[PDB]
Amino acid sequence: SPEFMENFQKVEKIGEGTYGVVYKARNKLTGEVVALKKIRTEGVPSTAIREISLLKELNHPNIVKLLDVIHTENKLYLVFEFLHQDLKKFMDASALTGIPLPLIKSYLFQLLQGLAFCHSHRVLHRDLKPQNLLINTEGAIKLADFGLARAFGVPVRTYTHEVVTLWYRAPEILLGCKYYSTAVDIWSLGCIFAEMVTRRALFPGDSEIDQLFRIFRTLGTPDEVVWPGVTSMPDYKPSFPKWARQDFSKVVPPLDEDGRSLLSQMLHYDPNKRISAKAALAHPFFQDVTKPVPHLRL
Ligand SMILES: O=S(=O)(O)c1cccc2cccc(Nc3ccccc3)c12
Ligand SMILES: O=S(=O)(O)c1cccc2cccc(Nc3ccccc3)c12
Ligand SMILES: O=S(=O)(O)c1cccc2cccc(Nc3ccccc3)c12
Repeated sequence: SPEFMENFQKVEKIGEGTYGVVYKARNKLTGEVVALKKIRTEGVPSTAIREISLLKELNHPNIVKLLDVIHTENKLYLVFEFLHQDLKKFMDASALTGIPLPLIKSYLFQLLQGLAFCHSHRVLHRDLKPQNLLINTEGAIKLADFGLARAFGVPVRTYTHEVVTLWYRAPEILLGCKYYSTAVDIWSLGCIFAEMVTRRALFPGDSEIDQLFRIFRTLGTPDEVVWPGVTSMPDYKPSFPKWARQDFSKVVPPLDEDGRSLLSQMLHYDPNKRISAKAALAHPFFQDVTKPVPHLRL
């Protein structure tokens, strides 16, 4: 202390965070491997600093641990605990068989615990996706690559106007809701739940309107009965096609009534009816939840 970038030997690139590249590095002084995320861009809004401070305050088993923050010439290096496996990579490695239900249950349960914690502390993730959910050898899964309400740094990814971060975006956001809620995270997680089960992304759209239509084609085009206020949302258009809701026996074939009940509550159109992370933890689907260790080729 202080830690200096020169104190770290870079080992290998681990991944591509939305706001910075992440490298596996070794602390030359302690031998401890860590994960370093470099963030590169002037001003930083007061609201920005406050949200970052709130996130930094969080200490939870299911949120990747930030160990230090090193400042150096317009650069910022976030020193995190080292992890190098994520749900996306894991699901792909397990594509020709799928993740075992016990592990699906465990991961979903843990993500809900992490989210419940964030939400009670006024913190939202806003950009949940398989790629940013890190897993370790002992079976934990952790939230990472948090999104941002107000910018200040630099977005290093590309997915933006592409075909990825949109796949998990809540409909209220796509329809132009200015003030959204913690419900947007539950929606993303519900999409991830379906994905772990079917082994395919639930709504892989390529544009905001395409994302909306894919959602509509599956859950039915929402109306005032199902979602009070929907027809007055900023970007709602009466010209939207009207699709009927599909049965979950078709949408997520492998799930039973308990799984379907939980998924339906996580994908409820109305944010005011969508299950909270806290309430989801008490859902019967998690009665037999355990903490299985994943089989990784590490
Ligand atoms: O609050 S810090 O712990 O530094 C921090 C931690 C993690 C991410 C950050 C992103 C942008 C600005 C920061 N703050 C900042 C403040 C002053 C100068 C330069 C950057 C961030
Ligand atoms: O960038 S984040 O995910 O926010 C991240 C945050 C904190 C620690 C990380 C450690 C290794 C890899 C990451 N990223 C990563 C990138 C691409 C794929 C999988 C993981 C880490
Ligand atoms: O990297 S993340 O995995 O999101 C992350 C994970 C855990 C704690 C964090 C604390 C402050 C900032 C982060 N990220 C961040 C980076 C750049 C801009 C704004 C926030 C934190």
